[PDB]
Amino acid sequence: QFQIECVESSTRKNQQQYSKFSLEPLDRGQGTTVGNALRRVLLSNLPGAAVTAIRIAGVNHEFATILGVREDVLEIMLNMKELVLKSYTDQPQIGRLTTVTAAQFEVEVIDPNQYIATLALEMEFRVERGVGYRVIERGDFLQIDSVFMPVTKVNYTVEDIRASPKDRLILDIWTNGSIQPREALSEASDIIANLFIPLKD
Amino acid sequence: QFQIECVESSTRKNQQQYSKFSLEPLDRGQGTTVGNALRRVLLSNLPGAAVTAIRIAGVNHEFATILGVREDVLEIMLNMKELVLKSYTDQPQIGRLTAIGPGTVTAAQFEVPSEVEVIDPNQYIATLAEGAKLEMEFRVERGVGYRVIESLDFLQIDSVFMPVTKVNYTVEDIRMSPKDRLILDIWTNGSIQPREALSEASDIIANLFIPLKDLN
Amino acid sequence: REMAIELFQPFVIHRLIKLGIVNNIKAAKKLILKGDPQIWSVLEEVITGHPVMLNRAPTLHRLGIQAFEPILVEGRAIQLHPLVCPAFNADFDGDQMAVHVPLSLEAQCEARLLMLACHNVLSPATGKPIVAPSQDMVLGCYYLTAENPNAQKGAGRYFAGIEDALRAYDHGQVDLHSQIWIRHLDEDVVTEKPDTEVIKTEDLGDGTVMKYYRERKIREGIITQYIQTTPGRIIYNKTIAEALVF
Amino acid sequence: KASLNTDSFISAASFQETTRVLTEAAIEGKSDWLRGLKENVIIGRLIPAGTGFS
Amino acid sequence: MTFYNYTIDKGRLKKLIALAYRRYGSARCSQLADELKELGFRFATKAGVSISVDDLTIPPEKKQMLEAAEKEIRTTEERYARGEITEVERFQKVIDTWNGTSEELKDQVVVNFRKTDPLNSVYMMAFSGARGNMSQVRQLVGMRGLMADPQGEIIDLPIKTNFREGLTVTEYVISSYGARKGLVDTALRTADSGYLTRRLVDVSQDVIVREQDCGTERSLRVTAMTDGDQVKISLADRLFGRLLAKDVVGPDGEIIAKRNDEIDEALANRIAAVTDEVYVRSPLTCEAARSVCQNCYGWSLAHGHKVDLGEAVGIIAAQSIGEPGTQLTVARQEKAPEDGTVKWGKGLSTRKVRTRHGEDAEQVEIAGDLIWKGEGKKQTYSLTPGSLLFVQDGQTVTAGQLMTEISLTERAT
Amino acid sequence: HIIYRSEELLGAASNRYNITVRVAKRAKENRSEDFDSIDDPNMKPAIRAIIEMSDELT
Amino acid sequence: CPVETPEGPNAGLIGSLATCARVNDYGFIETPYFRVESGRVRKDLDPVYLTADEEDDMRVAPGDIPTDEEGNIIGESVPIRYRQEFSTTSPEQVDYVAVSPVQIISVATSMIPFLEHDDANRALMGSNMQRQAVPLLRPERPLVGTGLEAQAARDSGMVIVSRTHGIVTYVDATEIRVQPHSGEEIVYPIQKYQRSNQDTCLNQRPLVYAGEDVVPGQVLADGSATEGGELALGQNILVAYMPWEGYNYEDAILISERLVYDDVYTSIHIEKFEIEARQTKLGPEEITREIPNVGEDALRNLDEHGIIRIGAWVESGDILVGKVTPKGEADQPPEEKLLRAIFGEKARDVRDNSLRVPNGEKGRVVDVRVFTREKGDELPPGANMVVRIYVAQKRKIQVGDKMAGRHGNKGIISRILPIEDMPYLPDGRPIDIALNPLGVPSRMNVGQVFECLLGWAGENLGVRFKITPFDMYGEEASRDTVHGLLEEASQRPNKDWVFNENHPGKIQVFDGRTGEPFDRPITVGQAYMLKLVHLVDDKIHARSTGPYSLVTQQPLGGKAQQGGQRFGEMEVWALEAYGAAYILQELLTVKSDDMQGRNEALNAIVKGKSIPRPGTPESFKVLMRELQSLGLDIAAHKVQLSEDGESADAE
RNA sequence: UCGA
Ligand SMILES: [Mg+2]
Ligand SMILES: [Zn+2]
Repeated sequence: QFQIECVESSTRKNQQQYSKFSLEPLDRGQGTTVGNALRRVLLSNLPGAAVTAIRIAGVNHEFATILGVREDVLEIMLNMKELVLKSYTDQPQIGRLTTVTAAQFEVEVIDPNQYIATLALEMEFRVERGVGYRVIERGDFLQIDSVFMPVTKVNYTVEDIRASPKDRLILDIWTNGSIQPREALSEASDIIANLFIPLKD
Repeated sequence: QFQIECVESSTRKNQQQYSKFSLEPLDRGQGTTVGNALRRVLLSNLPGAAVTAIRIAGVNHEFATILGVREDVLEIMLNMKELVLKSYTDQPQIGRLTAIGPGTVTAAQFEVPSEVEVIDPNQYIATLAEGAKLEMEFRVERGVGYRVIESLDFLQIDSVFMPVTKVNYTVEDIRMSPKDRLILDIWTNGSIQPREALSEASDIIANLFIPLKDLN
Repeated sequence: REMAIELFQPFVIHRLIKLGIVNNIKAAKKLILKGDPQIWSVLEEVITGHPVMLNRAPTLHRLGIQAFEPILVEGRAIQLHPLVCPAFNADFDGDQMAVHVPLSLEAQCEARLLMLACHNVLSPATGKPIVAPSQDMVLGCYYLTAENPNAQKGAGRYFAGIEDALRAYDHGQVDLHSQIWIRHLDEDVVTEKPDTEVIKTEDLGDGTVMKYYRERKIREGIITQYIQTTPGRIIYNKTIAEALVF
Repeated sequence: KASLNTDSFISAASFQETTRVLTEAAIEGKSDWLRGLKENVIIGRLIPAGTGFS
Repeated sequence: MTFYNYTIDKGRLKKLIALAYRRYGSARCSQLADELKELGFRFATKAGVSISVDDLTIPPEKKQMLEAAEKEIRTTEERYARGEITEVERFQKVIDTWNGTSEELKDQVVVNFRKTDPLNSVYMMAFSGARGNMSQVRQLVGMRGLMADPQGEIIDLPIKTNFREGLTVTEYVISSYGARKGLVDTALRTADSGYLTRRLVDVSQDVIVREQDCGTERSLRVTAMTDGDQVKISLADRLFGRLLAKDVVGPDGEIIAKRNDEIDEALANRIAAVTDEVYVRSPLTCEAARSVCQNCYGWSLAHGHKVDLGEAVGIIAAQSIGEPGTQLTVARQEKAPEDGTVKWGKGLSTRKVRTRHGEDAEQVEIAGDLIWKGEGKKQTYSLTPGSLLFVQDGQTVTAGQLMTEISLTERAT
Repeated sequence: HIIYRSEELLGAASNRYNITVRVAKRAKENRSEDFDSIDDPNMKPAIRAIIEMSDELT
Repeated sequence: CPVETPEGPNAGLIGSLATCARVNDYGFIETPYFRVESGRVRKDLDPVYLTADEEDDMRVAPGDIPTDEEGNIIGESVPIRYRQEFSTTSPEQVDYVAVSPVQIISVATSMIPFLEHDDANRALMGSNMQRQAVPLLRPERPLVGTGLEAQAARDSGMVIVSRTHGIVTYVDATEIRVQPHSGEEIVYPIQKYQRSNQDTCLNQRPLVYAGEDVVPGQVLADGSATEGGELALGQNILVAYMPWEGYNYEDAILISERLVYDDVYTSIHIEKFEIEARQTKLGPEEITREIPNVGEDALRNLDEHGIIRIGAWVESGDILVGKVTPKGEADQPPEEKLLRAIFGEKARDVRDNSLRVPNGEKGRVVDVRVFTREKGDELPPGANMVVRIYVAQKRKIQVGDKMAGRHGNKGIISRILPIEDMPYLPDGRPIDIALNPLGVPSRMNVGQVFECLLGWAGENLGVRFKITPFDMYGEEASRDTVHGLLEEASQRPNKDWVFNENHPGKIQVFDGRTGEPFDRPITVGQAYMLKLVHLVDDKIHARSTGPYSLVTQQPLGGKAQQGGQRFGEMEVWALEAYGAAYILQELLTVKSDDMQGRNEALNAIVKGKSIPRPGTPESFKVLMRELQSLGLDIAAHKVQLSEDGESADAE
């Protein structure tokens, strides 16, 4: 006795998908422990791909400016942080770069026009696959801060189904654009199911 | 990975069973995901059995007394409300009780049918003093959580079906890996074991994530 | 439910004969007092769009009588909104409120267009609003935009915009009171003790000068602008953006 | 004092000194044209303010 | 959009609600207050604010300021036994000492709540204006004060403890005199404000806005409401929601303000910065038949725009005055940074007089430069008629001593 | 979105006590026109007079 | 007593006598005092009992000065009162001293621990809410009691005390039989579930066992709101001062589900119904079972006498006593004569006047005592049979009930959460009540923080402290008593999380929904809350159309007679300040005082077509006929063209 | 009398 369907879906101008699910019928108190366990896995324990290290010629540290580019080298570390792509669990490779001209890249790039530069530029970056985040302390490639977050925002509300009473879970998933919100729910449910199958004994 | 082990297993005087489990290793932040989801199921979703109705065979309502008994009908129903019972038939059973003499009435004087046992003996029921006789009988039904009572001279009791009393868990770090170690404390009332309650609570959470990854 | 079935009793009886369940009032009144679950489905379809005026004695000003759209809840008390509590001067220690139900069609249009609670933000005495956070939501907003000088956990980090800091709060990256530089290209930035002077002027190469401030960091020739703030002030500023822009 | 020296005897008798207003209104032969508030409430009509203005 | 980069209080939240009404209306303003209370309810549970005993931080300078205040009482009681002061001069010294001591304790509470810990549970409820008040905080961590009799006479025995240290049996019956007085004054306040509200309704029940314009030429001159030294209501707060009757031409004949112009919230700040006396349209100067004109009344203060035809303004005026009826209960100091001998001179006829305390002070009834001695810094001070001086010709004062007290009745037994 | 439709109707009308009579006088025409067997429980005649008056306002 | 007085209209006119006060034969109140001789309190002999003659003659010190063990007085400056003024004189100049620090306060104010830390305005409310607490099913003694609860239980008269110093022989639920020693078998009767005046219970439970020595002055059987020995008006449960998600916003209470199924705050209320078979002049009324127009749906609990049996579960809308009344109208309308002539079934001469259960009432019938004639009892004139029905019900604690404590922290429960949603202590124990800490510093309720922090020390130790009010050393008797005894409970090897060195009166509390700890530590403790009489069942009232008045033809007022809410003069001024002219005309014409307008308005909703223009109300036509009887020719005219005619408002 |  369980059914799950999507109420509505939406997609903005940039490739950022959004969907709303509905869980019915859940027991009295089971609607909160399902939506809260799905929130911590979808936001933290999800493998993603991001840019971790760049290499620009003529640049020594993170505060020096490079000739030809309007912005500083810190802005290149911030514009390359929000790069939406997927590595498909491969070894770390080397990427190249020769208006914004964001359509060119040396991995399927999702929404390939956000910001690169506004110069009136030769960059060499790498792509790693992992989970979590990493902060690079100062003091070759210049390692930048990278966040592997395939799902950006998860909201859930629990309401009463009927008047033993039942619950209804309304789950909202705001993904990055690399994976589908329906696909991300199937991956997060595989992680929670693998933690209680050896616990059953 | 995921080595489940039991640290200690304490047992009170036939009234409580405390066991301490351990989980090693885990992920960087999954010490709260496994811990809090197992606590909410163990305290609200574990089924149990208790006394639902009592026919005292001679008093029609609950606000009267019996000649010769120290307690009235209301204090008898409160002593049978905290009675620890269990069953396997998933059917309402009938158990009888007789008492003749000036001694106290305990849980060992019951007459329960097959596949129904009393876990804790010497449970305090009302006392008799040398001049009366009690011929009450009770009904043992199963349920989940707490039920609201809103036949022939039967007195309904709003019984509880919670075998697990309190669950405590702490998250500890292991020694670069951000992995955690989760220990769990389960306090039962004797009707179920903490190793059996952990297997039943893990069955509900695993079945709650079966059709979320196949259809999606 | 047991109070709505008595106040809306001529409206439930009319819907029962219209749907074809009963034929008269004697067949409808016996069906109401019996307690069938089909009666509560009729009462759910009646109160939608029917305004109900709520009233607390004594009525000092005119905002002590406001109209609401009722919903059938579980319990035996009136679930009042906490934002209309300074309007009614109501405290939850024994206050009772009178319920009134209009009948005619002209009275329903006057309770909705003139007496609704959403159109009574400003007081009639002064020009100041009374629909505002008063007790428990001021303490939730004071702690959110505060400054805790001990629990930083990653202060002094540069983020790319507003949405980069909201995605870093769902992780364990930053705390609520961490000193966080936020790239914000807007100029309308208000703060406590504002200043226009430029201290610690630092010049980069190729004529680019950095304009340092007490809380801002503007790259002049405006190229970039970094704002030192806390992630609690970004969640507060994001709430006003999704509520005023629809 | 200004509430009792109005043109309406019904609005002044319901406020204060009912035996003094109706004694003066009967001798002088006063007439109430039901103008303003606090008379149509007693009569049972629409008030001249709000939506009962026109 | 704007970025609020500061800590949000209650008064800063009311400016956000009033800004959403002026730009968006009433529907989007109610949605902003509906979303601001979801944000407050979420981060108050996540905070875990709690009151404790040791959260009520008593400042450690209370013991050093109580034993210094009792030394001023002990040097006054011994002077009373020598016949140097009267009973009124002794009573004026005891009450002014304990009331002055509680002012140093009240200021030390706010200083100690900012240096020890800025996030305190008692300080957060009082500084943000959630429910607390500084008159209630000073009774928890400071001194209780000087209570009075049931007739009104201030007892000379103070209550040096508070609600954290615990009161005595003697200090509990003194505090019960004000609790009974504050209880029986509440019940008589509701009966006096209820009869006052009923009398205001019947005198203004037939005041309905019937006509649109009357065509009058009179006006009402309004200025800044100054209650002597300090101001209470500014000029920008009185021009809000009222039309104009005369033009405001301050710089070069500026035509920014014309006749019959509705003054907005930001427009009132522009008129108050140019002139001081503005002639506006008022119902006191209205010439109408049994009514108030639409232009003479002004704006609707609960709607933000002008009033409409056929609505009773006298019922709203009687309700706005009768609603807060149930909640209705000249000399400076001198100092000197140098120690030396003052020079009186023959230019001032400083006569001898007695002050309200039991000390002698030479009263000056004319002007004069009260110059004190100094090495390099010639410290000078001007006199004032009616005040009194303390220093005598030939006395060497200490560092930071009080030179004089310049000035910037009822009969009793 | 009914409260957003009512604030647009009360604005740009110069009399808030006159446009609420036209809503109440149009809801009685919508009730007499809905005398058939089809009765919508979500769209009352008092609510339908506000949506139809705001569409013709523009 | 300067504290205990009712607030509102009778503020100060109705006082209360103090604890040690006594009235002599002349009618003056006296207070006991100990003699002080040369700076030494002579606590050896009887007091003096001064009859308010210590004003202009004696110097009286209160019971708060530090004294020594028979040597002298420790303090050098003793505050006294002389001629209605307070002063501090030498200890060798005083004459009398008080005998107790609770001599000023009454017997109800003395049940509040830490009275010196609370405000006098909230102590006024805490003494009044203690007199409204219902007797629970199983009461529990307080852990932070003052010690005076044992004296107030014996003087109430509902506690069976021993008088013989004998041996207890037989104890059951109805009587206690002992034998006196230095006709020797006395019987102490025990009442079981007797009805009180305020619809509560007066149940007594046996305490002693068979074969136990007793003393004159020993508790043999406690009352309903009385535990063993001392008084018990509430329960000791866990509390936490933390704001939830708006559920404790403005003096609201958030409780858990554990208080429901453990029968906590569960009281028994016994209501009493009344019916009488009077003598109608058309024919005598009698109680039968065969009543017209009632089938087998309500004739299940009758014993062929018209009266219900004992132990029958009655719900809302049943029939307790079936009574008929003869009628002699014979004025049938032509519609009813045609309807009866088709299907037959001619109407009887009787009318059903059966006693029925009101709305929102249920329970179990426990006493069906019938008092008729020729049995040995007197009856009122015009009555044949008097039937009295007592119905008892068991009420649990629900949403909307008014609960309070001993310090004036009243509130109404708005939500009952399960135990998995409530916050929990680091041992796994959940939190019962989540109170709001915002109401504490604005009302100076400091003693309720001292009470919960001391009761939490008595929870882990199990010692049941007795703290008298109005101390001892300053700052060493309230803070270091609580924090000193909390350190002793943390010295146990199993309880190390009870006390913390950084934050003393706080621990770390974990969230029940997410499992994450809160950012700041929260004060927990064992609070003693009471359950008041202002339940949610007695405040529910609703009316569609019921009875009307006799003269003005207006709806009546009252919950027990289906009355309507009054729309007074302050409520008209709010609608007159609005634009609601059609709502004001509707509330005054078709809802009250119109015999014609109420018929057409009720017929319009059932048919579906509303009609405007109601008629003239009835209350104006009553005033028109009353002014014409005063000798005033008052009438209404018409100002139409060339016609000045009087209008007939009545006809 | 008692609640707001
Ligand atoms: Mg209140
Ligand atoms: Zn005018």
